[PDB]
Amino acid sequence: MHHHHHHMVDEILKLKKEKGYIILAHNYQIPELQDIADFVGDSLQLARKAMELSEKKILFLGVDFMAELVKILNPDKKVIVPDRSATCPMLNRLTPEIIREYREKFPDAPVVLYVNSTSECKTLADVICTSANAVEVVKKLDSSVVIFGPDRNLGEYVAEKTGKKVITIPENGHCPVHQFNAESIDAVRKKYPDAKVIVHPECPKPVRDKADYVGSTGQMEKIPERDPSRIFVIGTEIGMIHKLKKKFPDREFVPLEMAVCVNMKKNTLENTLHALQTESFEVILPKEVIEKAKKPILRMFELMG
Ligand code: SF4
Ligand SMILES: [Cl-]
Ligand SMILES: [Cl-]
Ligand SMILES: [Cl-]
Ligand SMILES: [Mg+2]
Repeated sequence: MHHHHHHMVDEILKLKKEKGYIILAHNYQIPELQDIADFVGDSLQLARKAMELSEKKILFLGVDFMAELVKILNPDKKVIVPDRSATCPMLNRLTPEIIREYREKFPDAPVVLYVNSTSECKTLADVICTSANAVEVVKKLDSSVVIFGPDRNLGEYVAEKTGKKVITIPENGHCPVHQFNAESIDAVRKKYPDAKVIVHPECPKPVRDKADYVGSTGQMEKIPERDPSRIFVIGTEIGMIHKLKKKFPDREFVPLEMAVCVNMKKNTLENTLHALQTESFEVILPKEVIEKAKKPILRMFELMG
């Protein structure tokens, strides 16, 4: 790090301790922010941590739907984010109106919503899932047909793994960050014939099918615990490469392609420091949304164990 960044890092750590904040970050945050965070993980790990933490003030570094999930789980704690416009482009593509439309079209099918969804959409869900637990959650539902959204690729992954009929909504909700080309895997196979290829379930099927492993970022981080490969090629957002290299410094981690989530990068050292200085921006939800959205979130944990 450089002298000017060094100064903000020290101030952030001092303010965090002084004001009683715990700092939660997602795996795609920039390295300088992961390094000042108290806990870094994927959505399921952040959710589980949000139910276990004891601090009264939380600074969340990620995108809005995650921050609001943490707030829904802690309605009486203060949650702040540095930039409220950090979001996911899939959120705008699924709406309460579309969910009601498809409930009417397919009555007697549960609505399973990926965590990358608005909090208002969550109030209409039967259950929430992340990419790590989507297969298990859907498997434990009684119905052989489910409505799933917004991510079509994750829904199709779930249908392959469960054999259930997964009606995805909207027509083509997808993560642009994970739209790798399958040819990139062909190329690394020739360049690194002994490497293992790990990709995200948000990837298109041709990419998933040519990979050695498919999983959430939390699952990716545990693969080198059981796979001795010297080299791993990583098909997810670039911020996870830094996470992996820090945790397993004696392996090599090659990005499948350079892929950057511009929304995840909206959080900087500068606006994270200002957030602690001003205790803003607070994450505020209508009380009815918290009331109704907590039920499908709690159900997600109930269907895991
Ligand atoms: S990486 Fe993709 S799915 Fe994740 S927040 Fe960014 S755009 Fe959304
Ligand atoms: Cl059920
Ligand atoms: Cl669409
Ligand atoms: Cl290592
Ligand atoms: Mg303020």
